[PDB]
Amino acid sequence: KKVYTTPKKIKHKHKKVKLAVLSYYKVDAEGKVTKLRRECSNPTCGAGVFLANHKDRLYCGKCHSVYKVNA
Amino acid sequence: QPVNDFIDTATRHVLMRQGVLGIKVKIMRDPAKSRTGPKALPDAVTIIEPKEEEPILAPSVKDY
RNA sequence: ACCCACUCGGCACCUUACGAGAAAUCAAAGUCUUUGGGUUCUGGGGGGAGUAUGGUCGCAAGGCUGAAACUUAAAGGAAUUGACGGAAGGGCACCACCAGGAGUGGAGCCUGCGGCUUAAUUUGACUCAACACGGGGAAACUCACCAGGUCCAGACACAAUAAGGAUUGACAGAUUGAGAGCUCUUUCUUGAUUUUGUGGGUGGUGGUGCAUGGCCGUUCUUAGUUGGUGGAGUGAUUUGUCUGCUUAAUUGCGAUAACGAACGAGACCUUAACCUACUAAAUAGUGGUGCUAGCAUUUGCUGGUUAUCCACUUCUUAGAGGGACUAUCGGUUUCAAGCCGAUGGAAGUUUGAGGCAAUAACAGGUCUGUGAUGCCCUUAGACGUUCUGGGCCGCACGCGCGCUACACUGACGGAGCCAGCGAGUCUAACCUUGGCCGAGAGGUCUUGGUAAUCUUGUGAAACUCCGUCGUGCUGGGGAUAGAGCAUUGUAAUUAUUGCUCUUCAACGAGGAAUUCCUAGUAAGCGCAAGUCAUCAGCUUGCGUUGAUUACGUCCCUGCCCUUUGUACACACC
Ligand SMILES: [Mg+2]
Ligand SMILES: [Mg+2]
Ligand SMILES: [Mg+2]
Ligand SMILES: [Mg+2]
Ligand SMILES: [Mg+2]
Ligand SMILES: [Mg+2]
Ligand SMILES: [Mg+2]
Ligand SMILES: [Mg+2]
Ligand SMILES: [Mg+2]
Ligand SMILES: [Mg+2]
Ligand SMILES: [Mg+2]
Ligand SMILES: [Mg+2]
Ligand SMILES: [Mg+2]
Ligand SMILES: [Mg+2]
Ligand SMILES: [Mg+2]
Ligand SMILES: [Mg+2]
Ligand SMILES: [Mg+2]
Ligand SMILES: [Mg+2]
Ligand SMILES: [Mg+2]
Ligand SMILES: [Mg+2]
Ligand SMILES: [Mg+2]
Ligand SMILES: [Mg+2]
Ligand SMILES: [Mg+2]
Ligand SMILES: [Mg+2]
Ligand SMILES: [Mg+2]
Ligand SMILES: [Mg+2]
Ligand SMILES: [Mg+2]
Ligand SMILES: [Mg+2]
Ligand SMILES: [Zn+2]
Repeated sequence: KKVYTTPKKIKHKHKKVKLAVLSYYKVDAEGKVTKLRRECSNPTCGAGVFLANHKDRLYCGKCHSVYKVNA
Repeated sequence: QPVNDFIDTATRHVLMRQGVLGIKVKIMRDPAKSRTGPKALPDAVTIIEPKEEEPILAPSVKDY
């Protein structure tokens, strides 16, 4: 054959970030709990799933991709 | 033609540690018992063997 | 001198085999385990070696005598069967010549093989037995090559990570060829399905056909293999199987220590041919009439009518059979097997053509047909696979198959108008008539057909006819090239194909050379089929037109078979 040349440049993939998850919420004066991060407005998602906040961008992730409801 | 008629034939790749050998097996089913086919090689020729006779015996004649 | 009987002593030829022997053979190589007439000499595995040494001889070169160390399993003899021959003698054949046909070889051009060129120009294959071969006509697929981009489809088991989250996925952005979350920005989403390591699996058109199966090509257009009882030989083994004759033929006849069989050739099987005899049919068709056209009219002719009824099976179709057995006759030959001509027959070259095809062989090709396969290799920065694009087509030349021509037995323009084997659309876009529109290509509205029912009668081509050309590269020729129009197709630039106008090459019958073939064949001609979305200068079968020359031989050539030699038997690589 010829085995191996390469301009170098070897790549990875990703990590599934890491991060300890969902404090995001806020239960205050006993034991009243509100919700910080609003939740998706499509049936497929059982209002247990919420909208990340970029700039402009608020989108649904239970939607693997689909649909942006912004605010 | 006889071929098509009187010989079963197989092959089998018997596969093994070392390699495979073909098995190849040929049978002649007796054209005697051919049931519905041609009941012997086309090759055959049987005569029928006559009959000894005590012939002559000048005319005479029977009547019923 | 001869002739002859017989006789001693010579050189020998022969027939035999009482007898010998390992056998070839030997009348001595006989009278030898049933071992003894007399006598001389030599040898005791193969090397080392007739070497060294000593003695001797001879001018000399050399002679005579003549060891050992070490080494080593054979070396050796006769004969058997193979293999092999740059030994001889017979054959066979259009893959070989003869007599001739039609060519390629000369040109343009279509393919393939080389070489060169490229990032890549993927690869197998090299005499017949590699080079239109891999069913190999590659735009993406294919795809093997090259530039790049994704994805696990990493069984399974054990280990660790881990419900505080092992893992998945992504909208927009950047990024990229890409509306690939490949990555990165951002931060939700998922929830024991993976993921990280090992052990072990897994794919692979990676290597190995020189590890294999299977298949396949060649040897072979050949005629060969073999066992019974009997003859020979201690056995290997032979004889049968063979001078000749004949045959496509170990076909026979015949010869004969053999007889009498078998596998293979044959027989057989398929397909072309022959039926006024058989059984049949609106998916075949012929006759008669009805229904009706047009001509002539005395009657006649020539058409329309997928069922208005009658009848039949010469055409067609295919089930069942009949027919040829070189019959007849005359020739000629071991009057044998055969062969020759003639009558006759549908047919008398194995009737024509194929299908099938014994033993044994080749390091023949085929791990690129396979989820046939051993071993090697690789296995996530993949030789797995997939998506993007180029490449297999690259252009100084070499080679092989072809296509088209070189024109007047013609090219063109009308016109006559004649086949066969094939093939076609259900979970769908096949073959397609007819009706339009378009010069062409095609476009379009319909329709029949799962097909002996419809395209189709495949009104094909060669060709037959009345002209237009006028021998001049000319109205032969159609290379190359520009311009447009269409058509398959997600996609046509490197131009898939098609059509139109213009352009108008070489080539004037081809050196040395080499193929193919004996009758419905050669060669001319087109069509169907494969491949197929699109693309035949390809091939497989089809029919149409349809010839001059053999019905010989062995000169070449290839290959058999017999004798022979042999020190090869992994068999002349
Ligand atoms: Mg003897
Ligand atoms: Mg020495
Ligand atoms: Mg010999
Ligand atoms: Mg002859
Ligand atoms: Mg000649
Ligand atoms: Mg010639
Ligand atoms: Mg090779
Ligand atoms: Mg590609
Ligand atoms: Mg693993
Ligand atoms: Mg494979
Ligand atoms: Mg081989
Ligand atoms: Mg093989
Ligand atoms: Mg021939
Ligand atoms: Mg004996
Ligand atoms: Mg013999
Ligand atoms: Mg008939
Ligand atoms: Mg006659
Ligand atoms: Mg080889
Ligand atoms: Mg194979
Ligand atoms: Mg491993
Ligand atoms: Mg190629
Ligand atoms: Mg060829
Ligand atoms: Mg004409
Ligand atoms: Mg127009
Ligand atoms: Mg001209
Ligand atoms: Mg022309
Ligand atoms: Mg075709
Ligand atoms: Mg081809
Ligand atoms: Zn949602």
